[PDB]
Amino acid sequence: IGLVGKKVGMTRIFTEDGVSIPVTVIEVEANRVTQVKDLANDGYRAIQVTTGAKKANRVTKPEAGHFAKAGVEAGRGLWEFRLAEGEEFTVGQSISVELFADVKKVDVTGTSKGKGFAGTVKRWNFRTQDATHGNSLSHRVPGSIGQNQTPGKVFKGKKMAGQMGNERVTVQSLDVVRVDAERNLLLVKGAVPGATGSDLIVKPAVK
Amino acid sequence: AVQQNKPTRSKRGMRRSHDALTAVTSLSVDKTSGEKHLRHHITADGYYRGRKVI
Amino acid sequence: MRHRKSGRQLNRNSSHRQAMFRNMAGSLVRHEIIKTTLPKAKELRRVVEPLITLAKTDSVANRRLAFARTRDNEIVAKLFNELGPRFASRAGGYTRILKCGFRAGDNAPMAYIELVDR
Amino acid sequence: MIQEQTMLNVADNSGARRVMCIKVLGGSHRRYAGVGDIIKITIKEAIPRGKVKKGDVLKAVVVRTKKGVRRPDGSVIRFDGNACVLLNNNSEQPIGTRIFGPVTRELRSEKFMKIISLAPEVL
Amino acid sequence: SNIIKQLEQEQMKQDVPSFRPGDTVEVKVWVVEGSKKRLQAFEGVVIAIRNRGLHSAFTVRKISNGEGVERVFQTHSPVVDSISVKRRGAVRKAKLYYLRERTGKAARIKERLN
RNA sequence: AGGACCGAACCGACUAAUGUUGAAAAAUUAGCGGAUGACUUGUGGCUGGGGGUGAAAGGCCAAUCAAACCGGGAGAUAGCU
RNA sequence: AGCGUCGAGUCGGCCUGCGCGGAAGAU
RNA sequence: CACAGGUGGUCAGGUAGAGAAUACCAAGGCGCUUGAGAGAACUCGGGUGAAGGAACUAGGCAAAAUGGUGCCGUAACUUC
RNA sequence: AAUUCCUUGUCGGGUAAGUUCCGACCUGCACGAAUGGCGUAAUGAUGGCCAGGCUGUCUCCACCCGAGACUCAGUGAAAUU
RNA sequence: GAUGUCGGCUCAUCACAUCCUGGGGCUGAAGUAGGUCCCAAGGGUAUGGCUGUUCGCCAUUUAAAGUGGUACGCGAGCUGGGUUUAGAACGUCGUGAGACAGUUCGGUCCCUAUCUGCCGUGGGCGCUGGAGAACUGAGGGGGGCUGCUCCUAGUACGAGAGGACCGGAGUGGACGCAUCACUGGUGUUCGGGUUGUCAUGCCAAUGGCACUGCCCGGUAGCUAAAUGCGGAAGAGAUAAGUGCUGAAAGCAUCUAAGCACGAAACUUGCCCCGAGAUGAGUUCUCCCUGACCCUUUAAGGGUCCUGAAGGAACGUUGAAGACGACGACGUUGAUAGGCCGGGUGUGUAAGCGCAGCGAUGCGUUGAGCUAACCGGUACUAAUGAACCGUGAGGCUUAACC
Ligand SMILES: [K+]
Ligand SMILES: [K+]
Ligand SMILES: [K+]
Ligand SMILES: [K+]
Ligand SMILES: [K+]
Ligand SMILES: [K+]
Ligand SMILES: [K+]
Ligand SMILES: [K+]
Ligand SMILES: [K+]
Ligand SMILES: [K+]
Ligand SMILES: [K+]
Ligand SMILES: [K+]
Ligand SMILES: [K+]
Ligand SMILES: [K+]
Ligand SMILES: [K+]
Ligand SMILES: [K+]
Ligand SMILES: [K+]
Ligand SMILES: [K+]
Ligand SMILES: [K+]
Ligand SMILES: [K+]
Ligand SMILES: [K+]
Ligand SMILES: [Mg+2]
Ligand SMILES: [Mg+2]
Ligand SMILES: [Mg+2]
Ligand SMILES: [Mg+2]
Ligand SMILES: [Mg+2]
Ligand SMILES: [Mg+2]
Ligand SMILES: [Mg+2]
Ligand SMILES: [Mg+2]
Ligand SMILES: [Mg+2]
Ligand SMILES: [Mg+2]
Ligand SMILES: [Mg+2]
Ligand SMILES: [Mg+2]
Ligand SMILES: [Mg+2]
Ligand SMILES: [Mg+2]
Ligand SMILES: [Mg+2]
Ligand SMILES: [Mg+2]
Ligand SMILES: [Mg+2]
Ligand SMILES: [Mg+2]
Ligand SMILES: [Mg+2]
Ligand SMILES: [Mg+2]
Ligand SMILES: [Mg+2]
Ligand SMILES: [Mg+2]
Ligand SMILES: [Mg+2]
Ligand SMILES: [Mg+2]
Ligand SMILES: [Mg+2]
Ligand SMILES: [Mg+2]
Ligand SMILES: [Mg+2]
Ligand SMILES: [Mg+2]
Ligand SMILES: [Mg+2]
Ligand SMILES: [Mg+2]
Ligand SMILES: [Mg+2]
Ligand SMILES: [Mg+2]
Ligand SMILES: [Mg+2]
Ligand SMILES: [Mg+2]
Ligand SMILES: [Mg+2]
Ligand SMILES: [Mg+2]
Ligand SMILES: [Mg+2]
Ligand SMILES: [Mg+2]
Ligand SMILES: [Mg+2]
Ligand SMILES: [Mg+2]
Ligand SMILES: [Mg+2]
Ligand SMILES: [Mg+2]
Ligand SMILES: [Mg+2]
Ligand SMILES: [Mg+2]
Ligand SMILES: [Mg+2]
Ligand SMILES: [Mg+2]
Ligand SMILES: [Mg+2]
Ligand SMILES: [Mg+2]
Ligand SMILES: [Mg+2]
Ligand SMILES: [Mg+2]
Ligand SMILES: [Mg+2]
Ligand SMILES: [Mg+2]
Ligand SMILES: [Mg+2]
Ligand SMILES: [Mg+2]
Ligand SMILES: [Mg+2]
Ligand SMILES: [Mg+2]
Ligand SMILES: [Mg+2]
Ligand SMILES: [Mg+2]
Ligand SMILES: [Mg+2]
Ligand SMILES: [Mg+2]
Ligand SMILES: [Mg+2]
Ligand SMILES: [Mg+2]
Ligand SMILES: [Mg+2]
Ligand SMILES: [Mg+2]
Ligand SMILES: [Mg+2]
Ligand SMILES: [Mg+2]
Ligand SMILES: [Mg+2]
Ligand SMILES: [Mg+2]
Ligand SMILES: [Mg+2]
Ligand SMILES: [Mg+2]
Ligand SMILES: [Mg+2]
Ligand SMILES: [Mg+2]
Ligand SMILES: [Mg+2]
Repeated sequence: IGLVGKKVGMTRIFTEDGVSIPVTVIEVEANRVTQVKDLANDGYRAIQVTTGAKKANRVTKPEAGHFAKAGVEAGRGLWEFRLAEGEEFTVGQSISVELFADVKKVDVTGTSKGKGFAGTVKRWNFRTQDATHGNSLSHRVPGSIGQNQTPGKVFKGKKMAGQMGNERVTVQSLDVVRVDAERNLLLVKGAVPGATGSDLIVKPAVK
Repeated sequence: AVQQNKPTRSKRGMRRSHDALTAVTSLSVDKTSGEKHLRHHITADGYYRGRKVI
Repeated sequence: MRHRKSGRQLNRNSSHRQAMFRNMAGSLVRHEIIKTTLPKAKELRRVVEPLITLAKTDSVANRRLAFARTRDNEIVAKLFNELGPRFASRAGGYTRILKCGFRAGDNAPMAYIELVDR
Repeated sequence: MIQEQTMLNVADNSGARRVMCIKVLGGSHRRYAGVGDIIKITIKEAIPRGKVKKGDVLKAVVVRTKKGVRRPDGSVIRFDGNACVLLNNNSEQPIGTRIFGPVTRELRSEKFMKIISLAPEVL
Repeated sequence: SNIIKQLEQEQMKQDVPSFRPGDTVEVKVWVVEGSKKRLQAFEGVVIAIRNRGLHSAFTVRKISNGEGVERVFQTHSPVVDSISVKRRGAVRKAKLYYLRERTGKAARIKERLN
């Protein structure tokens, strides 16, 4: 499994050898198991977790009953983690950042920052045409988008302008710099997806 | 760039399937005057949430 | 993108916006209620309410800083003599915005902006 | 951050005064040489009676850059000019007998220890 | 926010001495030859300060064997062992980048009498 | 003194971008040339179509030019569509 | 054929029916 | 066309300036007959840019640059 | 060579590298003496070539300020079929 | 009654007759390195000088600088150097007008996208009572490059010279994704310096205008040159190829039966989309338990009563965004603005005092001011409602109770 945390921000750890490690600080508060899924009922093995805290009134009756069945306080969302053969948890069990105490590498999944409607220069690293030398209205424009009568169409997956970012992104194999049960902190080396305050999924590195 | 064929009255109407105007969901009723008004807006007679403002 | 940016451009250059908000801030301190477009009214609070804050502490410095930001000694006088003392115990929120529908000529969303104790 | 056409000053007594980078060596489409990278150079200006002549094509190691060098704590060392030490084309050993101005500790390999040794300062 | 504050606070050197742009500082930095650790002095003019908590930095310019050298130190780095202010300079500006275009007599800074 | 020099008005039109169902059936913007002369400009006059006028480009002769425009021969003729 | 021995087939052409390889191309 | 064009003459303030250039003003005249929001791509017109500096390109096209007054000083060549 | 087809002639210069350029050679396909020959200071929005300065021309683009584009209200075209 | 033509630029896409990387047989293959043939299309596959060039030659790289198809791919995407209008000249031909599969200088590149296509993004209805969530994964897409160094080992091999396989570790190039902690760029919303001028009565102090007047710094954000991460290992089935056992054919034979191995290709493993997957799936939770009339009586049509869960709407908004959408928040409230404290940036405000003939200096004073930042704080605006959505959800058959 992994744990759901929040992106606090970035800072550094100065080591004794005079190395400055860039860290992302991840607030990993207690993940409370809301539902255990099994091969009999659900067809697969997983735990559903919640974390954080939700306003008493903005929890709907359908959502409130789901939390009420577990015997857990409502958190800000629900997330699943697939279980391996070895693992077992119970409904209501808390899992803390201490799960990662002996984990050396993590994959961190977030929602990337939203860039809105991006052109092909920004989105796909297309080269600009001439700034000068007679170029008419075609500086950052895409250029050609196909051939001729053969094939007489544009192929699917053609790189064009459109929505960029605001999507799920994993960054793999980030070194765990520090675990801190006391302050509910996981520090990982380097950048992770998403804005400050965004939800992050952290799992032990698959590679 | 221009059409090679005249589009139909059918296709015209299909495009205009999204042009329909939406009515105001409901009007709000002022506390004091009892004048109906646009919600979060001041009434025609200068009341808002039961207070003479203008 | 405009991530974390503040300020409306209002289809103006920066010199125009500054001049307009100076004129409009004056107008509001004089009359105490003005009707404007909802985004202009919303922006006017970010100019006006600092001027009233500055007017709470009547010094020669603050009067010149007020005059810099208004260019109207009549407006400066009302800030320091009337509004500053009027709003002394109040911690910001010297103005309120009340929406008042739509302008006939261009369907602009309009609003009143007034001083709260008017 | 040196590329093709970049003019470099010379930090040795080979006889060259100004050299032009004509190739950043060590990979396809490689854009830049920084401190410690070997470049191919042409000599544009030389002293009357050095070991090298104007128009000679040989190698050099970049020893100072304006872009500079980052250190593991996040610090930077920037120089006021770009400078290199001329190397023999085949051997890649320094042609000159002396080194002028400071070098960086990035040159500490097996390779450039003559330069390290001869330099007045290492940063 | 408050979390990063506390993470950062506990790494900040409490004994960073006071200095300003125009001051001649000597920065003693640790230098490693395998295991042999020694202090190398870097003395010159402070031309810029970035005050930014743990992420504080300062830029020291010196002319070094005929060549101008700027080093940007990270203030709370263990690399920087000590900072001694040697002279106090009297400048107006926060950033003295204009000294990059000056040499010798032009680049002299009047001493700050206090 | 000057078909002298630098440079506004004024007269031009070398380059580029824009514009190209234009703001404009030839322009705008930034630069560009001449600027006391073989200069430029107002008003009026004269030269008429195989004719004019031309520091000559077949240029120009009312947004028309290797033979103007209008009317007429005239429903030219069209082994072509 | 394997090899003195062991026990029934064994050898290479001819003609001919049908197959095999020779046989790499661009949405 | 209530059209960024074209159209001869006359008048000529202040400060700075060689000036009828240019900047800011006076007298006087006007804000150009759709507005309101938003602050994507892309296009247009601009500003700034690490390191490099013509490697761009048919071509340094475009841009960047130079830019004033006084004084010092100034080559080949020349019809002086 | 504003002339040379063969031709990027050959040799020299410049460049790391020069079908262009400059200087030569003469093998002038197919120069040549007022449909002028050769030279020439000065002049040129003239053609070619080189250098210094300079730079977003480029490596390789980034950000920002404005006008459109986008949304709302009013008015309301076009080629084509 | 028009299918724009060379070369470049931008963007490609396919073939394999493979340039590199991978696998392998033979060699006149000791090793290293070659030659030749077979398999293999996963990914990768120079910058410059000259020339309109494609090309070519040259310089210097690289693991390599592949060959072709795509209207000699791509001008409703750009260019316009070549070439083929009108000007002009040279050589040449011609008595000449003129002409040249000669040369030379100059010489307008239009289109607001209806349809298909493609990139993004919504609205509708469906999925069989309605609703809020979490999912499964049919299927689809992305990714797949490689140098050098060190160890193994100066070991095998070799007379020496030189010098490995196999295996392992490090560090790069190019490419991609994310991010802004650091280094920087930008920062016409912050601070300051300064020229000309106009004004605020004047001084002092300020503001306007002059490209943000010109500049110097710089916060947040955005961002690359900044710094984190990636390509995989592994698994399955194989290609060329190598075999085991093994007859047909007493022998032999990798093959006919049977069995093993074998590559960046293939199927997975990694990442992302994904139930309109109409084959519309699953799991968890929530909600609605009135009366009555009519008649061609049927999955029928009304009246009154009722109005849930939830949704929407409106408002304050966002590191979300063209608009829709998506997320936060609406007083039982930190959603935004303001305000308070801090930080950051600029660099010692004004006023007054003191020194000086004065410009100006010094003190008060690291002052004043300070955007988008951080921590807080109900002062202002997020309103009581109203609106949409209903009232236990077909038939058959089966199993069971
Ligand atoms: K005639
Ligand atoms: K000839
Ligand atoms: K003659
Ligand atoms: K000339
Ligand atoms: K191709
Ligand atoms: K082989
Ligand atoms: K391949
Ligand atoms: K064609
Ligand atoms: K073309
Ligand atoms: K076409
Ligand atoms: K076009
Ligand atoms: K069609
Ligand atoms: K940054
Ligand atoms: K920044
Ligand atoms: K002023
Ligand atoms: K479904
Ligand atoms: K969207
Ligand atoms: K607030
Ligand atoms: K002071
Ligand atoms: K003061
Ligand atoms: K301060
Ligand atoms: Mg965004
Ligand atoms: Mg490019
Ligand atoms: Mg054009
Ligand atoms: Mg353009
Ligand atoms: Mg087809
Ligand atoms: Mg519509
Ligand atoms: Mg904000
Ligand atoms: Mg507008
Ligand atoms: Mg201005
Ligand atoms: Mg003259
Ligand atoms: Mg003319
Ligand atoms: Mg002009
Ligand atoms: Mg002249
Ligand atoms: Mg002149
Ligand atoms: Mg002619
Ligand atoms: Mg005419
Ligand atoms: Mg005739
Ligand atoms: Mg007749
Ligand atoms: Mg007829
Ligand atoms: Mg056959
Ligand atoms: Mg008008
Ligand atoms: Mg007019
Ligand atoms: Mg005139
Ligand atoms: Mg005047
Ligand atoms: Mg003027
Ligand atoms: Mg814009
Ligand atoms: Mg600029
Ligand atoms: Mg630059
Ligand atoms: Mg700068
Ligand atoms: Mg620079
Ligand atoms: Mg330079
Ligand atoms: Mg040059
Ligand atoms: Mg070039
Ligand atoms: Mg080129
Ligand atoms: Mg130019
Ligand atoms: Mg310029
Ligand atoms: Mg020739
Ligand atoms: Mg050149
Ligand atoms: Mg030659
Ligand atoms: Mg050239
Ligand atoms: Mg010659
Ligand atoms: Mg002749
Ligand atoms: Mg004669
Ligand atoms: Mg003659
Ligand atoms: Mg046709
Ligand atoms: Mg093959
Ligand atoms: Mg492929
Ligand atoms: Mg394939
Ligand atoms: Mg594969
Ligand atoms: Mg080439
Ligand atoms: Mg073609
Ligand atoms: Mg092709
Ligand atoms: Mg075009
Ligand atoms: Mg086309
Ligand atoms: Mg041409
Ligand atoms: Mg002609
Ligand atoms: Mg930051
Ligand atoms: Mg900076
Ligand atoms: Mg700035
Ligand atoms: Mg006055
Ligand atoms: Mg004064
Ligand atoms: Mg004025
Ligand atoms: Mg004015
Ligand atoms: Mg100023
Ligand atoms: Mg594998
Ligand atoms: Mg056998
Ligand atoms: Mg590989
Ligand atoms: Mg504050
Ligand atoms: Mg400070
Ligand atoms: Mg000030
Ligand atoms: Mg002091
Ligand atoms: Mg806040
Ligand atoms: Mg309420």
